[PDB]
Amino acid sequence: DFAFELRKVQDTGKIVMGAKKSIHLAKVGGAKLIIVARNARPDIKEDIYYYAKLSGIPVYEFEGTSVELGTLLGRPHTVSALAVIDPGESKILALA
Amino acid sequence: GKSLIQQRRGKGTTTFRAPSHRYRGAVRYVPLNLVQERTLRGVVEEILHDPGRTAPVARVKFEDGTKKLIIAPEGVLVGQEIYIGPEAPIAIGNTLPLAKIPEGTYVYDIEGVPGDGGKYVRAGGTYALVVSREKDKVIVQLPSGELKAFNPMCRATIGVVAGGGRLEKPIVKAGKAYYIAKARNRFWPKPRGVKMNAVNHPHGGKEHHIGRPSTVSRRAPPGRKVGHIAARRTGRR
Amino acid sequence: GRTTKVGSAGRFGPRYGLKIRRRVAAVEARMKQKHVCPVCGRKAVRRISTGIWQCQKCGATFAGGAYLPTTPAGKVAKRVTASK
Amino acid sequence: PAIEVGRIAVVIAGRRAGQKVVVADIIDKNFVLVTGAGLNKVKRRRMNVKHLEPLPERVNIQRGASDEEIKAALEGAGISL
Amino acid sequence: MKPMYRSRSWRRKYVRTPGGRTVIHFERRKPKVAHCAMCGRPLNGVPRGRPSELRKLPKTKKRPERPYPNLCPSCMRKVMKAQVRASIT
RNA sequence: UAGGGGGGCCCGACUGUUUAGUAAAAACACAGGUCCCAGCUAGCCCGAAAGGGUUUGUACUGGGGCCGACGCCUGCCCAGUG
RNA sequence: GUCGGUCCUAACCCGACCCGUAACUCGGCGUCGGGGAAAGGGAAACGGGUUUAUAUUCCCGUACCGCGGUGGUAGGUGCGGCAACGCAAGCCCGAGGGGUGACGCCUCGGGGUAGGCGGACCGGUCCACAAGGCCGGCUAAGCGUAUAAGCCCGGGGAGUGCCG
Ligand SMILES: [Zn+2]
Ligand SMILES: [Zn+2]
Repeated sequence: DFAFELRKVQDTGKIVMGAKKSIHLAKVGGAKLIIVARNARPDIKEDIYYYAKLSGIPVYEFEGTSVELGTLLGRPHTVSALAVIDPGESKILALA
Repeated sequence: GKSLIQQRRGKGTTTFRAPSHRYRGAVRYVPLNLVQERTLRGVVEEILHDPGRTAPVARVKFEDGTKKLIIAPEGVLVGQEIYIGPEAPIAIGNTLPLAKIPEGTYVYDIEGVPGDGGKYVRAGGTYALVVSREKDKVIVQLPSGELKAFNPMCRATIGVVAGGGRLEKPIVKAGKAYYIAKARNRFWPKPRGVKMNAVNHPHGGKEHHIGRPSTVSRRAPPGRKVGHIAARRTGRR
Repeated sequence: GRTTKVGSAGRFGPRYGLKIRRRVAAVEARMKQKHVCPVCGRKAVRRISTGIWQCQKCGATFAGGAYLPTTPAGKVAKRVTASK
Repeated sequence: PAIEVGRIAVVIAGRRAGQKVVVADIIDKNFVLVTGAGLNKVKRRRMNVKHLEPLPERVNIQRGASDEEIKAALEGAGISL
Repeated sequence: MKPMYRSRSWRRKYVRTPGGRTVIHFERRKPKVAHCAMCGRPLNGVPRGRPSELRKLPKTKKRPERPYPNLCPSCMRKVMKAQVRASIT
């Protein structure tokens, strides 16, 4: 994911990070895009892909890692999954 | 005269036997009247320490429900899937015939003649290099220097043997060596013939010196082959 | 620590000599410093037995060297077999 | 959505694990109403969205539905719980 | 102490008697509790005790009622999910 | 109940073992240094043979000899015997 | 019947077959069969009394295991909890899986018990009075009952950080 559009979303729009909330949204509804790292837990990746296909939601796979996602964001922790509800002034949805 | 440790080892007493009841089983591949071309698939489930191998072992469960021990390569994870057969991929932990293995690849656990079960490069840290592939023989460089020739239907495993770098840290004390040699009952401690008596050794005497050349012939009878046996040379260089 | 030159080898006392104590301390330092996992990228790999390493944070158990999880020859093999 | 009225589902936690089932209503961001409709030993009750694996079979129902009605549609969908 | 009772597999204890004797009693040790197959984590609902202590119990007080009681619930839900995701074809 | 202490020299680095019943040591062992044989139906060994030990092992290994922690060093001769 | 042997295997050993030996009461690999621990693994009982001399063995009292039965119910044809889990939750035969049995050296904390100390009081004894000291003040297995620690479930939604 372009650091550019990601930062633009983070500060302009609203994101909700975390695998639990990402799966909840992929299952119920309320998300527009879901990003996941390549080295994330396969249980999580399986659940996300399945639920999002059954809901009709787009998934983007980020070829870095949880740590690189966390550091792209301003976060000293891991981010294995991320949900984007609504972007503001960002072209993030051009990546699916 | 009296005997040597050389000579008493050959009888098979508890002072000299191996305590194999303490070890994990033998490590062979599979019999190949079963592996025609089927390219078995299996899963690693455990990695363990063997007191008779100078290398870790790994337990594998196959689609047959059968369970085997392999020698663990460097970087194999609990949970992986290894293949064993002619058409398997080329990666770490996969066993193939040497013909199908390129030149430049690192290799371990090679069969001598097809069907043996694994004779070469099974010590910890070791590897071999593939040099050439003919239609009647494959040349391989062994960890000693020899360029040996194998029949191209012999089996090998790709990668390197784990356990490497074992002799960097010193043994500092004598009790640690006691324990290392009690694991596999090696003769420890060791005497010196030069300080033995003349019944007990070709050297031996009141003076603590050798009075004949230490170089012995390859045709000297047993009880006498002590020192440098058929030495081409001696010294430092 | 509290001492300047000796490390893990300050337990042996005045015994066994320089080269011995230096090698021991260097090796154990490099082994007891934490290491990066190949599955989660976090620095929590610790030794379990001789040849066996484990991550305390993800549960990845793998095989490697005796005092480090990698060897130069292993690195070469990885690179070569990735090339081919 | 992976969870909605008319969604078929399998229970995967508890004493009723691995039973087919229908989602008949919605209560909260975590809880739904689940029923078996007379075709198994699963009553109309509350359940958590974690304890349910959805399936790609669906049924046509109204939001808030009685078992006789939930059941009567299934025979048109041809799906057997 | 008899030689067999001096063996450290007997968990001694000193006990006072109504008529004032202060006897020594001996008991065998309990096993440890059962552990999951896929993770090595204790199981809940399964009690500890020797076959004597266990054969004086009914079935339903020896294990939980959910399926796969040899597994922790995190692994149970995993196997069930796998089953259902494969039963699509 | 409850250490006498200090300054020099020789030998062995240390903890350890030894002549049951005149020798506990400066002798043995030790860690470490170096050399020789062996790619395995090997090398070395028992045995009358069959068969066996090292071997549920494979050169980061098995076996066979000398010096004996650490520190600075280890010079010339292959005519003789091997 | 309840303590121990008797059962299981360990390091190890024997027999038969097989190969050798001029031969064997000798030597040995493999297959098969069998042994091998009165401190390893392992169904089940505790108190009082009785005899010149035995007692977890005899007597009293209160209990527990294993085989076989009779008679009723649970169940076959039942439930409560989102869940972790709670339940009397069918019978006979065979197979397979999973757990327990089932494990080293060093070190620390927490909860408990045997055992001991002190003060009061009730009886007895020592002590010229007095003050004071000493002795006794007991409660087994079994059956029924619960919280620690550890591990888990649900809600909740965190970083110049907070919890321990
Ligand atoms: Zn990891
Ligand atoms: Zn688990």
